[PDB]
Amino acid sequence: LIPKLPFSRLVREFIVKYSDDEPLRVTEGALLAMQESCEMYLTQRLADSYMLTKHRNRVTLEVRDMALMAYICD
Amino acid sequence: LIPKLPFSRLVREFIVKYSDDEPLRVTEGALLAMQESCEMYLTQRLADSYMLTKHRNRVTLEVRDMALMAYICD
Amino acid sequence: GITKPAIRRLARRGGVKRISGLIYEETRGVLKVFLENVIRDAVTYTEHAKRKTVTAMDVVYALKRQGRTLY
Amino acid sequence: IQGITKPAIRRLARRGGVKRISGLIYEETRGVLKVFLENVIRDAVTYTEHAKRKTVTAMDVVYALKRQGRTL
Amino acid sequence: ERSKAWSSKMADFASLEDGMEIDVAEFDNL
Amino acid sequence: ERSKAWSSKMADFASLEDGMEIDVAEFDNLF
Repeated sequence: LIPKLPFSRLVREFIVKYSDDEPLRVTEGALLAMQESCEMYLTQRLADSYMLTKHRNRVTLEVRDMALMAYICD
Repeated sequence: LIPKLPFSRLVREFIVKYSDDEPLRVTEGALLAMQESCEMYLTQRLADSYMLTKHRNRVTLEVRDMALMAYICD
Repeated sequence: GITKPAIRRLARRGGVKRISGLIYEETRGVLKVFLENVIRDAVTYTEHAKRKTVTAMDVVYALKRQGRTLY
Repeated sequence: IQGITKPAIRRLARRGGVKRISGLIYEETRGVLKVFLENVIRDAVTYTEHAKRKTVTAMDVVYALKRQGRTL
Repeated sequence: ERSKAWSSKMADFASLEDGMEIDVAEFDNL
Repeated sequence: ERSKAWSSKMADFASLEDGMEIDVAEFDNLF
């Protein structure tokens, strides 16, 4: 897993950003679920960008593939 | 556009296949809409597979790219 | 499924400059997939609505019930 | 994002089967994370706000994830 | 930019249809 | 398939939650 130390800062940033008027508090389960989701989602999207990498018969993932991925899935 | 002669072949095949006991009558507007949709969708998906082609610095679209496309969007 | 040259004409519309010989068969498969889903959904909606005829609106319902149509 | 652990990016890459990585990748990955998490939190907060509750819950996270479509 | 074009095309499909067919009994005449 | 795995994970998320926080006022205690 990634550490909570820098992760919770970003969760806090965005809770503050999109809560209407009161910062919207948080549960522990919410934090754990967000962390789980983001870890497996980054694993997933890296794997697919590396599939693009493999597709062009090179083994080194680079921003070419990351950007094609961004163009595919917004 | 593609010709109706072989297209309605397939439209009939699949109306019959999923019909639920009565062959399902399929108006002229339905036929035209299906034809339009399939033509522009094939243009689209060919263009995107050719984007994969370009991505690997080759200009000739081949089943390598078609199959990667199949993996991406089922 | 598709003719032979209509595949070429759609490729040339899509900006494809060169094509492999296998492509047509693969392209046909693609078409078979797409239409087969669309008609399915359309028929099913026509079947839910208790009508006897597939319509342009039923085609629209089938297309909209795809999601991956755009990219 | 600023502190999202560099070797943690490496570890997620190695989980995904990525063998070699470019140096630019980390900032791009951070961008990706910001996008994803930002959308998720947005949706979750918005649902918590519609339900007239004060606390984001795991169920609200589930609603936000489900209201994505391109997650798969 | 694709989504706008598809939404236009679908808005077009919202148009007249007529000529109910009995697919096989019709398709001889295609 | 990916979809099955994500749906499993989300079904999992329907679980343990407790420990409401006032994010900053509690994030000091995440070290």
